[PDB]
Amino acid sequence: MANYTNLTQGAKEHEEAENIQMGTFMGVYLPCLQNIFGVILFLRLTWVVGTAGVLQAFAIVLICCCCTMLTAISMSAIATNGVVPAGGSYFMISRALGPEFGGAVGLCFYLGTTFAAAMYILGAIEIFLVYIVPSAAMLNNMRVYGTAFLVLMVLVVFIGVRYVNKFASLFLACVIVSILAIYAGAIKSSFAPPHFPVCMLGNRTLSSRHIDVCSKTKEINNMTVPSKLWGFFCNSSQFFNATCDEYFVHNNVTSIQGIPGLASGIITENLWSNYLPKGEIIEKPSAKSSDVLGSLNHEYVLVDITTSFTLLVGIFFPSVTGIMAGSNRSGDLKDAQKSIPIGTILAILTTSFVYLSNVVLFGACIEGVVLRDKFGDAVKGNLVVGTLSWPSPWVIVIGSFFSTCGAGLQSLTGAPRLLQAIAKDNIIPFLRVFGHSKANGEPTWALLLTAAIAELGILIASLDLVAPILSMFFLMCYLFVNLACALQTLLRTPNWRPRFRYYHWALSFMGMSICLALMFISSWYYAIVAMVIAGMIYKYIEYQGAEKEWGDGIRGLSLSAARFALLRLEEGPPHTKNWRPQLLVLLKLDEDLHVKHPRLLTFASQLKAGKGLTIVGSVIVGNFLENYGEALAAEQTIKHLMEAEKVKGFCQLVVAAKLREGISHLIQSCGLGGMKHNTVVMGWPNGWRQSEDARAWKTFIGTVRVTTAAHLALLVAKNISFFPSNVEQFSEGNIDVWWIVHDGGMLMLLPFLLKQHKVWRKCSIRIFTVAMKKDLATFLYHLRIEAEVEVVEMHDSDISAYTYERDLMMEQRSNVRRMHTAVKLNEVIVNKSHEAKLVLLNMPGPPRNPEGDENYMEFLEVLTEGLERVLLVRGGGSE
Amino acid sequence: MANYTNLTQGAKEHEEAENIQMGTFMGVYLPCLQNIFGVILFLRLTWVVGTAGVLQAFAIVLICCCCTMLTAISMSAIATNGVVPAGGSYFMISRALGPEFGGAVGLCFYLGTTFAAAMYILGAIEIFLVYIVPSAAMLNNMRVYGTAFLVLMVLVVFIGVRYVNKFASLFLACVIVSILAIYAGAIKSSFAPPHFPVCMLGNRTLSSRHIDVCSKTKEINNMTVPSKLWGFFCNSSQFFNATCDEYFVHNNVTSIQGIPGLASGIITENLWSNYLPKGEIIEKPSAKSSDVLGSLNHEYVLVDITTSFTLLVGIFFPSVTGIMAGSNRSGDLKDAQKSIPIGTILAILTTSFVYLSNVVLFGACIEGVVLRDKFGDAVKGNLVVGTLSWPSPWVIVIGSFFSTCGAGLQSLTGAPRLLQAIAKDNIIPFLRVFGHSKANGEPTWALLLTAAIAELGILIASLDLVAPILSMFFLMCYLFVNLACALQTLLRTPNWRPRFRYYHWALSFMGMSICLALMFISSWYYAIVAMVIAGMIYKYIEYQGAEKEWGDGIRGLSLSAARFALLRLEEGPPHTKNWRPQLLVLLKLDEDLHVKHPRLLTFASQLKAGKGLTIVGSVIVGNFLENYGEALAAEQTIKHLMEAEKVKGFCQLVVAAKLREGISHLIQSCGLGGMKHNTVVMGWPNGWRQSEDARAWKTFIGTVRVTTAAHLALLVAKNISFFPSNVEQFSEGNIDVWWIVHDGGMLMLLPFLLKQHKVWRKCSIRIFTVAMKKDLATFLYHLRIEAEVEVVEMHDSDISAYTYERDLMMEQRSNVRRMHTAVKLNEVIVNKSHEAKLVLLNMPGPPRNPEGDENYMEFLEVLTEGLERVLLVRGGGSE
Ligand SMILES: *[C@@H]1O[C@H](CO)[C@@H](O[C@@H]2O[C@H](CO)[C@@H](O[C@@H]3O[C@H](CO)[C@@H](O)[C@H](O)[C@@H]3O)[C@H](O)[C@H]2NC(C)=O)[C@H](O)[C@H]1NC(C)=O
Ligand SMILES: *[C@@H]1O[C@H](CO)[C@@H](O[C@@H]2O[C@H](CO)[C@@H](O[C@@H]3O[C@H](CO)[C@@H](O)[C@H](O)[C@@H]3O)[C@H](O)[C@H]2NC(C)=O)[C@H](O)[C@H]1NC(C)=O
Ligand SMILES: *[C@@H]1O[C@H](CO)[C@@H](O)[C@H](O)[C@H]1NC(C)=O
Ligand SMILES: *[C@@H]1O[C@H](CO)[C@@H](O)[C@H](O)[C@H]1NC(C)=O
Repeated sequence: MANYTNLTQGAKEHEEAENIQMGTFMGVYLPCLQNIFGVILFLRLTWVVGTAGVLQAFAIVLICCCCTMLTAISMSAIATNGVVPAGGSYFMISRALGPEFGGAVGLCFYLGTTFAAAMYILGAIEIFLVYIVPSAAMLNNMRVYGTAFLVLMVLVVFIGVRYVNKFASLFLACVIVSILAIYAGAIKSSFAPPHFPVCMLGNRTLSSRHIDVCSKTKEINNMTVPSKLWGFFCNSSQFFNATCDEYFVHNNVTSIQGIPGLASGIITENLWSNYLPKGEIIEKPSAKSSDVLGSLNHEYVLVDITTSFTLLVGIFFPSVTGIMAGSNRSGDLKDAQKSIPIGTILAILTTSFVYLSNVVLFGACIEGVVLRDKFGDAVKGNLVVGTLSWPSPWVIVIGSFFSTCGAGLQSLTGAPRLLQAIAKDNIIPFLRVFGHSKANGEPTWALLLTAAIAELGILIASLDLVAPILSMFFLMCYLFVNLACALQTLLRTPNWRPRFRYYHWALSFMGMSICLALMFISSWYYAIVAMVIAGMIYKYIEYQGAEKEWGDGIRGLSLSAARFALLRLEEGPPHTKNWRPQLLVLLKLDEDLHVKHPRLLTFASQLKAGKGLTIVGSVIVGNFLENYGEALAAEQTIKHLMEAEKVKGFCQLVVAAKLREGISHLIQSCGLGGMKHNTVVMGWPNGWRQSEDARAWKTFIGTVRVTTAAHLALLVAKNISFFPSNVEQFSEGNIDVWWIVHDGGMLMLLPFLLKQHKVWRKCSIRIFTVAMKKDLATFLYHLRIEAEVEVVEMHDSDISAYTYERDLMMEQRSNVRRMHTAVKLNEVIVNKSHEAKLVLLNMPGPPRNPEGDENYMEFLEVLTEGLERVLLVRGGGSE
Repeated sequence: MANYTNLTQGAKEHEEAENIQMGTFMGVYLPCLQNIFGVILFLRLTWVVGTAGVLQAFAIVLICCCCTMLTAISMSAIATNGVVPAGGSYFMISRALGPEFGGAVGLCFYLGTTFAAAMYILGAIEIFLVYIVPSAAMLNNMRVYGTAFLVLMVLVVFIGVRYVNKFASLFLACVIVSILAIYAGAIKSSFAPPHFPVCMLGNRTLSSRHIDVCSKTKEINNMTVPSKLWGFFCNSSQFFNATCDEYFVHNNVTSIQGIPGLASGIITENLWSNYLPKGEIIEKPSAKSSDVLGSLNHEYVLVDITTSFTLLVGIFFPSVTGIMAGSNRSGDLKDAQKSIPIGTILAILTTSFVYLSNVVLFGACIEGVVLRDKFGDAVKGNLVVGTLSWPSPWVIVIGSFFSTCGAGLQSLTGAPRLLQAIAKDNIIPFLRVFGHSKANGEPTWALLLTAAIAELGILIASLDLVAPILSMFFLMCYLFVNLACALQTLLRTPNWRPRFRYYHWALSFMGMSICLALMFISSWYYAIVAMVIAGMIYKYIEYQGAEKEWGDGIRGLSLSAARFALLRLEEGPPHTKNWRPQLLVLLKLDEDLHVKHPRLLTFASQLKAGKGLTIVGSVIVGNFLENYGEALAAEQTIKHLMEAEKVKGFCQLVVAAKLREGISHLIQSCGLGGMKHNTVVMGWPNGWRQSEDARAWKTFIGTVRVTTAAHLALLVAKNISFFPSNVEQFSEGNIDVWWIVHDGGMLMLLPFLLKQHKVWRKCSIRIFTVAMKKDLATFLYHLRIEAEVEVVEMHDSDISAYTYERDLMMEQRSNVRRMHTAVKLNEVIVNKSHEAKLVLLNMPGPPRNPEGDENYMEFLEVLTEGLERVLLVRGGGSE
């Protein structure tokens, strides 16, 4: 009907989509099903079940499948987010997680896939040599034939990948036919089990490669000649004065049915772990037994490796890997974000069900002794899982070989394409050599490097030792795929819109934890090494991207960190639950281009206590075309002054023609979007009456109006020459805060920040509210600093200039009276707080008409007449 | 002569210095020495030597001393940088590494100190019970006696810490007297070793708590009666047909000298590991032996714990811990930055030399069987190391007890002070409860919590099991102390001036790696838990600091990240090794407040390709007091447009009185210090001749002058309405870069940034140099980008207006002819490149006199007459 492929899509298809079909079943389901079902299912699942007991084997398969299922959910969350690139899964992961995580996952998954092509070559060799056509001799035969087979497969992939594309379907056919034959044998074996017997001497297990009859004697022509096994246990071979060993004269050889019915119920026997160390004779705890020992013969089938749980999880994990292959055909899809998630999750559920079913079936169908036989012995040298099959074990012996060769081809085509895809992205420099492609878009040097690493793997010619390394690399890939999603969801990374029905970051975090535990339990030895390798590749990719875009290595790294923080800061709720003053100190520069008020900087330092944001801005009057040198010089001056007063922050000079216009630009333009200020700190215009130009107060009131309009808070410090330095202290004093009807946020917050500095540490706080005891106490209760309160009420007209404003606020959603009431306020404040070290004091808004600006300044001067040090405060905003 | 103490200085002594003597020996040396010499030296060092073999014991002691020495170097680097606060080591660590690392190290060191108070109480109890005043019965005796002793010590430190301060000198005296007695015994054991014999049955060692003579029969009144050991190996006790077991009738009991001479040469025997598992009889591979077996008796000295290498390193590590106690008496110092590093490093060298010498002395003076005896058995119940002393083992057994109870007092004074110091800092909120102090400043709740944790430790009543947890916590403390230093030195963290003669960041990195390996080798399953607890405390402290200073949790967290990156960015070389265009796109806003040139944003996105910094700036002509609504509206519009054109960056609007002045402020004030732009991208003023207002081109040339004076690059795009979009592409085309005489760097770097985008991907590049050939080829080969070259030389007059300015540059570091030559340049440029897709072109500077601005604009206009899409480029800077 239709011809399809299971391979990956490298740069060949991505460059095609960059220059400018199949559904869910044939597109993202069958490739994943063909790539999860590996050699393990046929060569090591039985041994794992036997060695672990059905309970712990079920636990193993469940833990592995849960790691891989949470990784599938994270990978589907990656697939749905944004447009899915036409390339393989690597391109999806890159465009979804940034080039850093993309390169880390790419290299770890690549080493995984290479060592998988090695494991599959070892498995095909083991099947060909042990079962198809018959210690260290076996290992060296495997080394030699595996190297020959790898050279052949490398040539196959290099010359004729089109034929791999054509016969991927035949490979999947073989896989599914083998699995269905396993199930048909398992079901048939219930009523009619096959006649595969096993010789067993007492409770010690015998081999069957050389023995023919499970009897201590055979009778040819009614002659009690002793069986061949007598020769394999007694150095007499004739029974004539047979000097037989200890355990042989006592016990009984029995031909136990090796495949009992699924209804026979052997599961009660093998429901428990064995974990016997290396070289122990395999015992069935059912048959009779003597107690003498010693006769360690050559025919006793032995445990071939010191097995443990932590070892079994590693040996079995490479049978569930392959879910990144689910999306290796993502370019040829109709609805990517719909086909990929459902396809991957359904394929993983299918394979998990197949494994969890075969575990229990093997528990109930194969004898508890033939399971622990890791090389298909004791059954006349037949595949143990093969004994469960309807036609013959040869269908499995052939299907497994063809499937393992097909998976080797798939992973020897998927590894170099992935490596050249990582190379052409210029993510990592040194891999550029591997970008070299063939004419039709096929890798040349990547294939050679893949072959070299696969050979390095094959040098360890044992599946039982190649599986842990493969599992560790794939576990690192899955751990990063889960962690990147969890991180980008928590921190609210920009362009992280996971349009998935079931993805929650708790799933990805639980997956990261599960698979990290798997890594470390399997082998912390390899786990630390893999984590460090992946971390180094990650940091190196980040450094290279920095040096590529910003131009410097470490400079650009910090630059990128700052840019990313500010960007993340933009796509958020611009309001904050608490109000904190981020100061903009408007320093006044004299004609000497020297700060006319260092006390402004000292007080800003005292207010922020060296933490937070402090932008010190200043305007130089003149033309920028002919002042840039003076601008840089004054900037160095202000930076030295800031560093001298321990102010941590930045400086900005604007050369403008009009000081008023310069300030009106500074107030509204300082800071990058997100890092805006919300308070403007000014110095009082001393000697405003003594200036015949009157431009002092005009500029001051213009700045006040601009700050009020911009909705920023305002702190005008008056008599700033008396504000203390850093080195001196106050022995004792009182900050008297006069919190009028309005702006309780600032008037209550500032003295708390100020008393928190060492200079103002030894002073007390006195709130002389003029605008109730419990409500004010709550704020003090939260600030956790005792602050004596007191109320001094006066007439409304006395507070007219305030309450008028209040009315204007309410509706929003005479001069002689204002002056003589400012003098009444003066009388109270001076009589109560003359000796205060710092008097905070609320401000009225400037008049709506610009004519009363002189009157406004006279009002302020009166309101502050006689006080040693005043901090005029105005809220202005929301808070 | 003088009285001192070795305890810590908490917040009580720091608030004194905030409100407002000893040298090196008595100030930093003796406290560190008295705190490193713990109980291990006396109770488990001999056992470790025995069960490890002198070689591996030396390796273990060397690794521990190596980690502690590298951590001492990092801590000295912390101590020298800046002023040393008057508080304990915690205040130094905090002020040097920030509150996050300060709190993490504080809590890890505090858990360390609590479990150290527990280990020292267990050790004092073990010495009292086993050696001074005599399986699970012993464990329960230790539990109950340790709980009683802990409640006593807690009461002592709560009531009467002054007497502990007084007797710290007596405790140190005890330590030194004990160590000198050990050395004097080792020396006297050269000629005349002591008479401590051990009964040994062949090569199997016997106990001696109940035996009297190491003979099978003693003779009272000429009667060869059987010895008591007969009563312990033979259930006859009469010799009248005695039925003795297997091993006893064959072998011989011998009185082997237990302490041979130092020159005896027994070291050759115990120079190898034993690592025997649990319950194994201790075997001396020197004496004769039969081969019979079976006699498992009660008098065989048995290995009391399953020793291993990874267990031994953990059991021994808590004898090198305590280096932070060196600077726990820093407030009472004369020259802190000189006294702390020298004192700490000399103390660690002294203790390391003592340990490395005692390892070899124990190897070569004590029989290889008495060393592996972990409870001083087989020597009539005396301390193993005690047997090596000049007067008697009693001096050592009393000195060790007094030293260990003194160190218990020390750690129950040092742990709660450190906890109240971490509480009063309000670094971690929930610990605020423990901030309460006594009248004289002594912790009350902190002492109770320390008592609770120490009791939890004591409930595991075994030094051998408490030591790994203690060692893991101190290892985590040292790991953070080495990693924060490595990071702050590499990343150029502000205020990180390590004024030390020998501190190089490679040392701290090596220490970090060393004792990361130590953690994991000791117990990876404990170590991951410790790392995760420390990481959670670290991130929670960072979050609380963000919420405190900025006002919000996650928003403020990204804010802190951005501010810290910018600060770190300031104190660096302001130049960059590479130049990369960081664009300021100047969008001109029409009277309708709509973006007059979206193609500006499109081309900016194509130039930066979604990465880098793009500040889109625009000026709104008008008065700010009555326009802020329009400002927010236009800002939202420009932000939506930036998102529409795939531009990632920030938007700044300035409401200015004069458009020219607004742009002159924007060009010099955009961006925070460090994140400054370097290029200004402008749109050409189309229809300047048809708009009879002379201010259009005036404003344009003013912006050009401002850019040139600011030393920023300039990119004027002309005919921008026909520039492409993001969706469309080019089939085939040539980006022709016409590098006129100067400013080649940008003119060549731009077309590669352009062609690296999907739009311009399918175009070619042509460098039409006018004013060698191989010089370009080498630059392009270094950049790994190839293009097509062509050279078109012309007459000098034609480029006169250029060359003039070039000469004015070389000297630094008419108009009608200019127009007739711009027309000649036009001839050639069109004849070669008329049908190009994008013609880059260098620019001449604006005239010096602002009168010829009409002439300059006519020059430009004719130079670009007839070209489809021109990108005028001007260097301006260094590059
Ligand atoms: C296969 O047969 C051998 C030999 O009969 C079994 O070894 C023996 O197993 C029995 C288990 O009942 C052991 O008995 C136990 O002995 C210990 C020590 O004496 C005693 O404390 C227990 O209460 C129990 O009686 C016996 O020692 C052991 N023989 C040895 C170790 O030499 C073997 O267990 C059989 N395999 C299976 C799977 O049952
Ligand atoms: C302390 O004395 C006991 C009692 O003899 C020693 O145990 C025995 O040590 C001999 C050492 O030669 C062991 O012989 C060995 O047998 C193995 C197995 O055939 C062989 O491969 C070796 O070459 C060697 O001949 C013997 O098995 C062992 N008997 C036991 C353990 O029951 C013990 O070794 C002595 N300890 C030391 C430290 O010397
Ligand atoms: C072996 O078989 C014989 C006869 O079938 C039986 O008497 C004997 O008990 C068996 N041996 C054991 C150990 O059960
Ligand atoms: C025990 O000592 C006697 C005499 O001293 C000697 O004959 C005998 O061989 C010794 N036994 C062993 C096992 O060496």
